[PDB]
Amino acid sequence: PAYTNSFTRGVYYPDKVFRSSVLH
Amino acid sequence: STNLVKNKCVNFNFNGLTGTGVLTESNKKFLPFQQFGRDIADTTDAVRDPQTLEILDITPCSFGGVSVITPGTNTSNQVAVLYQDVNCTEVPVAIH
Amino acid sequence: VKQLSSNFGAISSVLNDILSRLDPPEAEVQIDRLITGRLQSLQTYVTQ
Amino acid sequence: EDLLFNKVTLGLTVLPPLLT
Ligand SMILES: *[C@@H]1O[C@H](CO)[C@@H](O)[C@H](O)[C@H]1NC(C)=O
Ligand SMILES: *[C@@H]1O[C@H](CO)[C@@H](O)[C@H](O)[C@H]1NC(C)=O
Repeated sequence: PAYTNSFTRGVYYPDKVFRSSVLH
Repeated sequence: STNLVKNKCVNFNFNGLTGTGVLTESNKKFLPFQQFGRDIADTTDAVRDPQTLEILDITPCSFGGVSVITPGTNTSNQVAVLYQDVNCTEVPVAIH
Repeated sequence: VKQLSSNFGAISSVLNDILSRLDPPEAEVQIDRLITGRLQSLQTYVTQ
Repeated sequence: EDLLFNKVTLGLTVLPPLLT
């Protein structure tokens, strides 16, 4: 069925929170 | 309710928040779909009002410890008072 | 501070919900347990 | 001292040291 690998696509903002220059 | 910003510390509820902080004008860049921002330790520092793109900072109301200076009982009875770590334009508005 | 946010065994973490949003007496019971937890956190910090 | 001073990059209160 022509499988494919998804490299780094599939990420979304989990919350409407604003965070600046941090790792969470 | 009308909005009073920086007049004095004022407890509040914008949409679903505990509040209890003084409000000030902010200039932080802020995305459209976002609503509020937490600086560090999940503490909410800035919020956005629905009536404008105007964002507001939050600062806790000042507190500190009062200390007493004294030259000793037998020498004299004057003292001096030091309110620690606080801008003092609110000294007459100190409850304790 | 992280320890401040946790609930230590209760319906909610922040005090005001337990206070106003339940009856006073058993709200007092939930308050009692949450107090014991926060006191323990202060204990370990000072000793370290 | 200038080099040493630059290399080191860093209900709660923090009191100030007594000697500046
Ligand atoms: C007052 O007390 C201080 C120490 O507490 C002492 O040095 C001083 O001599 C006393 N004053 C008099 C007049 O004795
Ligand atoms: C303290 O508060 C007064 C309010 O008039 C303000 O003018 C001053 O800039 C504040 N900070 C300082 C530096 O004292």
